[PDB]
Amino acid sequence: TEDQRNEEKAQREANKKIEKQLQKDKQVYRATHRLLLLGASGKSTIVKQIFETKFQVDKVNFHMFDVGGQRDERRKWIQCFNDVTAIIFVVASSSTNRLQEALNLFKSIWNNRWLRTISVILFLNKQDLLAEKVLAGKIEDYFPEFARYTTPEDATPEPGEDPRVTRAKYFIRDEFLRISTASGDGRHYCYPHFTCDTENIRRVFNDCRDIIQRMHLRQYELL
Amino acid sequence: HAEGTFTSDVSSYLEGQAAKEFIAWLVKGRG
Amino acid sequence: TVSLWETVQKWREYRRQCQRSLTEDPPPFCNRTFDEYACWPDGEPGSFVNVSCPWYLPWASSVPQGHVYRFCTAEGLWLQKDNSSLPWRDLSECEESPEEQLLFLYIIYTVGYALSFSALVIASAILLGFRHLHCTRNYIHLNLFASFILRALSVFIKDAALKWMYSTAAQQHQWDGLLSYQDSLSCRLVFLLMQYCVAANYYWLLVEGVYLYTLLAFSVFSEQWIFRLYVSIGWGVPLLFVVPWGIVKYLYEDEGCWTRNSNMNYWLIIRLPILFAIGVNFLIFVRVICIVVSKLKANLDIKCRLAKSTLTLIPLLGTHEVIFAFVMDEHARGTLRFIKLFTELSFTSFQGLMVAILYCFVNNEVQLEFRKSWERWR
Amino acid sequence: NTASIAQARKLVEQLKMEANIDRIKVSKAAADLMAYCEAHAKEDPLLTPVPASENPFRE
Amino acid sequence: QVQLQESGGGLVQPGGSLRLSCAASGFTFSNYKMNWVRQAPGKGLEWVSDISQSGASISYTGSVKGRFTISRDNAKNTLYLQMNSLKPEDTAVYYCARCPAPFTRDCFDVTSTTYAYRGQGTQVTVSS
Amino acid sequence: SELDQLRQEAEQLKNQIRDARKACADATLSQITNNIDPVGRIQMRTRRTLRGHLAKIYAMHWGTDSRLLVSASQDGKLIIWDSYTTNKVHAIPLRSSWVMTCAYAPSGNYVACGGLDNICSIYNLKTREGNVRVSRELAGHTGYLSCCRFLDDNQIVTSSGDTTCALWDIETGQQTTTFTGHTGDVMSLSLAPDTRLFVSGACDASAKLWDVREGMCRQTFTGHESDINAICFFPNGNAFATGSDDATCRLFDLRADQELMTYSHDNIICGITSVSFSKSGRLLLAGYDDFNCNVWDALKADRAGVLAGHDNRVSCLGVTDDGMAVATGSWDSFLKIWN
Ligand SMILES: COc1ccc(Cl)c([C@@H](C)n2cnc3ccc(-c4ccccc4[C@H]4CCCCN4)cc32)c1Cl
Repeated sequence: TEDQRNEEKAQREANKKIEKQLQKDKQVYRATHRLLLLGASGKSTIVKQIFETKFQVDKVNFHMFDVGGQRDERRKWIQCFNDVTAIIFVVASSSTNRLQEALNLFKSIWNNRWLRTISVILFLNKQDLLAEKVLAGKIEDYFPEFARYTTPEDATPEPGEDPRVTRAKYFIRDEFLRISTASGDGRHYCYPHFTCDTENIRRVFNDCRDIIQRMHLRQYELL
Repeated sequence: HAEGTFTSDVSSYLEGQAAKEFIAWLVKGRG
Repeated sequence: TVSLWETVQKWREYRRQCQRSLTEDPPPFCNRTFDEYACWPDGEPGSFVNVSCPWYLPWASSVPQGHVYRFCTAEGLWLQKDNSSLPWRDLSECEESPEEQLLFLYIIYTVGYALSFSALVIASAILLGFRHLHCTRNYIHLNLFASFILRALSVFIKDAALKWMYSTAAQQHQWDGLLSYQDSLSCRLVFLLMQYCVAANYYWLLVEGVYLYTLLAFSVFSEQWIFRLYVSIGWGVPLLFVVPWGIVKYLYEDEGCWTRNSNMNYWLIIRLPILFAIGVNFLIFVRVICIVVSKLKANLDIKCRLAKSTLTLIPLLGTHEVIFAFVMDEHARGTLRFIKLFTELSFTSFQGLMVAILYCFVNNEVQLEFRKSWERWR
Repeated sequence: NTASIAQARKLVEQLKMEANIDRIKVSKAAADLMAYCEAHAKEDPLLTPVPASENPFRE
Repeated sequence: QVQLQESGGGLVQPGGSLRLSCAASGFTFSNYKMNWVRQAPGKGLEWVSDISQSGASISYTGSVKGRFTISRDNAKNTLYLQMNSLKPEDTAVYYCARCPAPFTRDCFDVTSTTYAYRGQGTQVTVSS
Repeated sequence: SELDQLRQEAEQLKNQIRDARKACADATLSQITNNIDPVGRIQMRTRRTLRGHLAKIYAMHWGTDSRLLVSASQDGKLIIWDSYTTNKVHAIPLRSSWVMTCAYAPSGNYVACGGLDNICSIYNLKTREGNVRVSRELAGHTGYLSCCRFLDDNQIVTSSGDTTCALWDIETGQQTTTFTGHTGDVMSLSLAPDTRLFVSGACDASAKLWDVREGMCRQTFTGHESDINAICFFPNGNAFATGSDDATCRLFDLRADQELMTYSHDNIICGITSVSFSKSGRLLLAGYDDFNCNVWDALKADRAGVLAGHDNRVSCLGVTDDGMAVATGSWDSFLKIWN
């Protein structure tokens, strides 16, 4: 058996070529922060500073994946996003009852047994439309506890914004926070934000940096 | 560091005790 | 202070001049003899012939004005208590505290190193033979565990060497293997190995501290290059400053089995890179507790969580060293030296056991791995 | 519901096509599967323990 | 076969009361958390209520807080929804969608009228 | 007064379908299998634990030589492994990193795959110009792909997440025929051993027996109660057992046209993700989400064996075409070989 051993040697040479290519791909995979975007397009000002988006912030390369070309029964493809770092959950916060179904989708993302280790960056667009919506009189018809949810003491509002606007704003912020604190062991945390135009990717980069740091501190058992 | 400091101290003290025992061996006769 | 090698070479030089005086003196009584302590030539009979105290004693600077007298009678030999070859030897003029202390802190740090050797070989067996834990972090912790094993084993070798030198070659009476073991190389290799294992443990505490910081701080870093870099920092830089200690301890101050360190800058060249590692481990300690406070004061009690974080993060960095860092030799002379030695040797001898508890045994990942191996070994 | 009546129609024709087929007795199909597993029983390297010589996985 | 037959509702003056029910056959009812969804004419399917596997962890949408109440019985393999203090916003097609897995706490059934584990629907029209 | 008429007529159609299923159902398989002997405690341990993947393995298919096996990951790699010498043969970097299926052709000259990119990519392995490259891409679906299978060297059949299976011809590049009729995400296919008709398990708790010749749903099986994740035809072609999120396997048959067997214990609460048979058809291998893989007696519904092993869940399972090995591919980036 001579050609057997020569074929095995050629196969081992192919093994070493593929193994060094896969360790190079490990070094480009384990440092690529990827993130699922699942909110009603709008990412054209996030890419420019059809499904995926390979961009980069401060020598850290992000891989955004938009899921606009799927059906809305999400329960079978959203189980593919386990090694993803963050979920940019975009809420068009004003326009029906879009908000309660957005809360239900967030609760379902939160309590899924294969997504209970990954965390949710939470963007809330159309806050000016919510400003003229609360100044018109309609979240009080949808949410009753909004009638007695006092404005929190740790508020960091816009200076000059109307108090009912910030009232509804931090109300729905703490409602997402009630969903993201009512069922969790500290494995993953919701990171709410409010926007819309500016450097949203700075919030994305800071929050993904915080996700990676909290994960490293959880695996040293410091947190 | 600190284990070398202890080793220095115990070596100096035990060497002094060993020299004392050496002269105690020389004072008894055959040494 | 005064070395046993110096005492025995001074005694041999004194014996050489004594034998150059005993058979090169003019004869005149007592016989010119030598009782291995003082030279006794022929003297006057019937008198207390008082020769000087022989000046090869360590206490020659205390009483250089004494004398040893022998009752040189008219028989050629002195008096005695009974029939014996010994003459009358007055030794009242030529005659002459940390014993429990050093032995106390010895048995404390050797029970610490025995328990850490057992706990560390068990924790290294756990991190090797489980095949799921083999990340880069457990490779760093495993080489740290190897450094603790090498430190405790080299300290065991050192203490066996000091017992063979100054204990069982003292109550036994060879003095031909002891003072030649001073001039041997097994001595110098044992104490060089002690210095290398201690500096290797301190730089592996620094390597895992700077590894924890380069996880928490730096953005993107090539993993498999930086692990070989960290192994070369952990096991290659303590070589790089123990070998200068070894060459200046072979050239400049060799006598004394490389453990006397009577010149203190020759010890300070091994003490300062340790102080540098302990300094930047305290900096990394402040940075990691700053990061954990920055996480806990944004997670919408914290004192119990931060207390367990600090008491979990102390022993892998070893920042208890920082409480006794700038106080060192040549300054700590009183019982402050004892408090320094007791605290540092006790807590570093149990730092092994405490990292092998906090980073293999009560670790949640290893406990769930043991639960998995339990309920699949059924 | 003008979109939904079309899928209702094709579901009706699907059910009436799938309804009028032959269905043999379940005991016969179970005996067929049992005789198939009994026929090819010795040709199965998973249930029969194949010794280390002729299975090319046992190192 | 997972089948969900709902019954109840009709023409009721706003302010009264009403009751929906649905029998659920084809599965172990004691293992699925259950929902109630509605389709308003001119809108999409919007969620109304959830209940857990046992029946303890109940949740409502915000528009029906205090007004409606759901209650499951695995011994009868059915679920009831009481509409107390009916409103003119409740004129909708009613659905009792289940959630597709045992012993889970998540649901993905507020879809655009394409879900398999959902009932046929009861029109509840609110007029004079 | 029109739509309700034909839907209650469809309810009556379902009623006589259920009456025909009950009237021809004299004896279940579990009460006429008690005369045959069980297979005892079956030990299988890891022969080769092949380690190449950076992320979770989501699919796998053995070759018909029972030597090579494709493994696809959400890494974005599709690496073709030689199972005996535990080493690699190819490494194809994919176009979209999220792939959910892969299929080694029975000839061996192609490897298809597909994922959330909605495109079945068919790579050639026998190019005269050396390196592997995409021989064909197929883009006609509106949802993702869950399982693609080669009928022959010439035409693929794909299962999508928009309620459609599809027979595609690779040389032409478009859908030869479609297969509509499901209402949920179609999650797995299974070709018959004569490759004339495929079974499709979907997210409507049903499994449809299609046929590739004229392209119609000829049978429909509603015996499950949750989303069906995987499916595999019985090695003769008259039956198939399939598994779903309700933590059970159910064995159906294509001629008696009902459920024959239910595979579930009280410890079995995690919804399963892969089924396969042995070559004899006696061992229903089934990989789950409690990180193990049960080895069911496919005639007596016992746990004959339990494959321990993997650290995360499995997501694909495949038995060789000579019956020699059971490869389980998982989310701990390894796929192990059992024997
Ligand atoms: C005699 O010389 C020493 C004196 C003090 C110390 Cl602290 C040491 C250290 C450097 N040492 C190294 N190996 C040692 C082994 C044992 C002990 C030890 C511990 C408890 C009780 C008694 C002992 C000693 C007392 C003398 C007889 C042998 N057993 C001490 C050892 C030495 Cl040698």
